[PDB]
Amino acid sequence: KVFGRCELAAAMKRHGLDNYRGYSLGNWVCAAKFESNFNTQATNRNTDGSTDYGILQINSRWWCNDGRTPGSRNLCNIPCSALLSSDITASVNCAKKIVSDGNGMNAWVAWRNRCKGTDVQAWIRGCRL
Ligand SMILES: [Cl-]
Ligand SMILES: [Cl-]
Ligand SMILES: [Cl-]
Ligand SMILES: [Cl-]
Ligand SMILES: [Cl-]
Ligand SMILES: [Cl-]
Ligand SMILES: [Cl-]
Ligand SMILES: [Cl-]
Ligand SMILES: [Cl-]
Ligand SMILES: [Cl-]
Ligand SMILES: [Cl-]
Ligand SMILES: [Cl-]
Ligand SMILES: [Cl-]
Ligand SMILES: [Cl-]
Ligand SMILES: [Cl-]
Ligand SMILES: [Cl-]
Ligand SMILES: [Cl-]
Ligand code: NA
Repeated sequence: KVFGRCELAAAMKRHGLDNYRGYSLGNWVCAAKFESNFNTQATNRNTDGSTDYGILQINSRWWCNDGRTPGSRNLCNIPCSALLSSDITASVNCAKKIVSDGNGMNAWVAWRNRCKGTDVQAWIRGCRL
């Protein structure tokens, strides 16, 4: 599924991500924009052999099982394929665990490099929310 910007904002809010761990909704929309361009089916292979999955590019080294990441964990207790669904529930629930792991949204390097310190509210501006 490729979400629209305001569509994704609304779905994230429906699932309780708005202001989760203190991160306003625009932070989450910005992260999704640069991780996946709002495409739930996004995947990307890392040099280490892990893979990132879904709208928030959640990595198989720690967070989900794909059967092909030696030595990895599955802390969200899900197949990585669940993170590619048109329904963002699994991605949101796993992101809540990730952002609670101590480093906040710095867990997403693209958030740190492209969203942190910017006008992230622009990502939700104009949306009926
Ligand atoms: Cl939209
Ligand atoms: Cl956009
Ligand atoms: Cl429901
Ligand atoms: Cl918010
Ligand atoms: Cl915001
Ligand atoms: Cl996703
Ligand atoms: Cl990670
Ligand atoms: Cl497992
Ligand atoms: Cl497996
Ligand atoms: Cl594995
Ligand atoms: Cl493979
Ligand atoms: Cl595990
Ligand atoms: Cl599994
Ligand atoms: Cl959804
Ligand atoms: Cl879930
Ligand atoms: Cl924080
Ligand atoms: Cl700031
Ligand atoms: Na894994």
